[PDB]
Amino acid sequence: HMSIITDVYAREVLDSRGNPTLEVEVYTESGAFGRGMVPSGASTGEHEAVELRDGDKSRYLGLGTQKAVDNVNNIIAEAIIGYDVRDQQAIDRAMIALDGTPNKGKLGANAILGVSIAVARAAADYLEVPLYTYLGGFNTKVLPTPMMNIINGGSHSDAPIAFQEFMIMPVGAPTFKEGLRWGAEVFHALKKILKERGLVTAVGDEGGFAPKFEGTEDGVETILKAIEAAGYEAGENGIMIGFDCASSEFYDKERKVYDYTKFEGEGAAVRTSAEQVDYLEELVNKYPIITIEDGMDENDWDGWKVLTERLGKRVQLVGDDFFVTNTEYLARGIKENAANSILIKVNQIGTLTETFEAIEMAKEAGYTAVVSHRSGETEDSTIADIAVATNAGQIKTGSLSRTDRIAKYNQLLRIEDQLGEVAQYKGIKSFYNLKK
Amino acid sequence: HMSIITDVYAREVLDSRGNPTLEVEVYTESGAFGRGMVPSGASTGEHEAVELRDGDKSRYLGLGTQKAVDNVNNIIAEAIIGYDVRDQQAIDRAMIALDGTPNKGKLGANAILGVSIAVARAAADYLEVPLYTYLGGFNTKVLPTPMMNIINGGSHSDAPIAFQEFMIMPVGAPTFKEGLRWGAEVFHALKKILKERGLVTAVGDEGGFAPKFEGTEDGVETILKAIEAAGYEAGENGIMIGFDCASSEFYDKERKVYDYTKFEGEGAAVRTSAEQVDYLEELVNKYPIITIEDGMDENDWDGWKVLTERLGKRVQLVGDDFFVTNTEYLARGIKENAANSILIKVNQIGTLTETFEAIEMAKEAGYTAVVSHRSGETEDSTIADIAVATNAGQIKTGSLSRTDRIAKYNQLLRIEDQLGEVAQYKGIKSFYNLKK
Repeated sequence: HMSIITDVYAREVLDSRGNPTLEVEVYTESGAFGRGMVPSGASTGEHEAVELRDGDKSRYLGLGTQKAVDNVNNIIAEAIIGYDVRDQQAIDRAMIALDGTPNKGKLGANAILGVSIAVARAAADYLEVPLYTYLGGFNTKVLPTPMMNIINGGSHSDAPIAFQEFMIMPVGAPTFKEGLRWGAEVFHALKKILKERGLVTAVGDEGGFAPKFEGTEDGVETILKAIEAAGYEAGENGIMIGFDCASSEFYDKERKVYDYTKFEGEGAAVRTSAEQVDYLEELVNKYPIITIEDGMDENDWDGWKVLTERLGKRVQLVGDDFFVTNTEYLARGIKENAANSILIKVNQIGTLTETFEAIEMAKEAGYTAVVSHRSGETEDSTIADIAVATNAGQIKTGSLSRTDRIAKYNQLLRIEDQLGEVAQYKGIKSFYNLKK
Repeated sequence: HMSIITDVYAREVLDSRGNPTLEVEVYTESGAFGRGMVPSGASTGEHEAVELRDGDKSRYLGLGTQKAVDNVNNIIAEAIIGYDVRDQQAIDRAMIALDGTPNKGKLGANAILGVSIAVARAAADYLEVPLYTYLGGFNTKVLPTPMMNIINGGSHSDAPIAFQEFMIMPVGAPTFKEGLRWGAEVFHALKKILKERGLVTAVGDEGGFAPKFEGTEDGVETILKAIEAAGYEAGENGIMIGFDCASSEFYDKERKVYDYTKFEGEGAAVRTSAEQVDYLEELVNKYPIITIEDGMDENDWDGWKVLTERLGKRVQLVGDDFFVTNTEYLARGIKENAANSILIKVNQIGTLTETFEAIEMAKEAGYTAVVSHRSGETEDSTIADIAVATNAGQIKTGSLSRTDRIAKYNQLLRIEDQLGEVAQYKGIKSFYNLKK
């Protein structure tokens, strides 16, 4: 019978921005095909995947991938035989299982995830259901409600922007083609203002700017005066704002304190979780905002034991690296009731089956799981299309400018080129943690 | 190359108390063998991984488990297809990373432990050696001492005993072939005095009697006075004393109060993070308490920064359902240093591979790791193979008067009779929390 996956392998090249990669392929006895791959990068001492490089200095600083690929290669294949192409979930599990290290450090979760996404495109020329519809069944009409960081700060930056990011959620628009219009183009009106101001207009690595203001409090006036000048009102009338007032980045572990001299000048504020809270609550009165991301720190679980009676029913607090996507920190998170939202990043979990599992376990409880990026994207769509796999809520898939981001945002309306009138989504009324 | 797990088969079963649980058989090309069945019973509020229950009336009550093996049958086996039977690292991590859910609810923590036990026997049904001597290497030779459920309290009786059990070690016996009996000749001397006083001699689910002792006096004190009358001497030259506490159940969550009235009657008291050890400090000087167990609540963190510094240099603080075995809670209790032994419960940690990793990591943190009972247990010897495998100095093996406890020694003494000479011995010098 022609349904079998017969042979599996991976190859040796560079990712976008040009650092080495670990890249994976799927084929069938029927002749149907798919490549599958990953975002690039991780930390240490925290529950993510493991990044593995044979340190031989002759090429690209010694950051070559060959340790993994010449381990991985014929080690994946000897597990994966006697299966269909629709045997996705058995395949996904079987390669984490084959790695058999608790930290996913023999194959790397980034090789396992490679075959996972590769099988999730390979029945399409055989069943005639794509990707998300293949995974989830017939429900999957729904383009997600989106968000982006066009205004960077934090760990990645030359800017004063001590928030790790200034963000928008273009929620207040009844069709995805009306979130992707009312203020993403307005980044070029910002470019005209930056040129008039005499500032630089080089892009940040998400596709946005790290704009060189005299301080981060001018970007606070910029967006809600730009939308006022666009002829529309800073409420449900178009768009709502997010921040990443980056708790884990301004937190000092030794002093137990959020101190902004991490990013800012000689006079910058020193705040424990209690000064940080007795500051932060006001942002729903001030000039309105709907969201913050990494609202309290990865170590500052006590800061999350502050935040519920204080901000909890006023703002969406996205636990981003506060959870590092992970189902273990999330499963602690909901029992301790730490945050009210989570960011979900595919190599911080390690298979399609684990990514949809985290999103569904969050959806049956009510935690707003935003399926999402890392700064390193690849020549793939699939990190975005997991947002269609259940209709859940919301997505964070990078800035509207980069080719490796357009490889998702093109898909997020090329689906609508086939679906047309069949597409629908939830609006501002998508924050299934808020307005109850 | 007759080396392979060709097929493995979960099978439906009853358990003790007269309900159901899960069992497994590994078959092979060689006709070689590996059954696995599990210890039964679990706890709540603090994490334990899933046991599965159903709406069925046909295979017992609705606590019934035909269910798990009404559907799990075709799942677990294929993740291990074409594998060598040995590699329990790459094979339990494979069945763990076949469930993948954070609470292990797809397969169930009874299922992954069942196939883990099956694969363990099957791995020496290849390696030919006496399997416990695989689990620890050949050097399964540094002999542990018992501690046990000598006097009743908690769930099992009318009796006013808020202590989860009182405890001792036999300490004066120069070799374990006496040292087991020199903790057990005690028990028949006690039982004769129970008949004479008119106390009951029927046994509970925990294999001790259901007596009616009054708090800390005559029930334990008959096992003071015996180690004088029996010709043994008043301490280490003899038997030495200890307590265990139902702390996280008698710790009232509204009053922040230890209140004994759940398990005691009208003689009960009222205490906090403080006054619990303003009481217990006066006691270890008075009864020779070489051990206290589970003394303080899960969330009473100062309760452990009290008991582990207000007394714990004179006492082994065994954490138990403070820890619930879980490696995450154990890592917090290591980092904050909240106990100086851990009671380990096999089904609180989901597989023999994760039981072995938990026990190894526990001695690397310097804790006496103490493997221990649940409430109903099935006649597979493999959790007794964990005794000879571990080479430490202590086990909470259980009272020598019920069939689930007796069944360990049909393995340990028949292993011992194969070797004779191999032992290095402890008795009292049995801790890594004393004589520093």
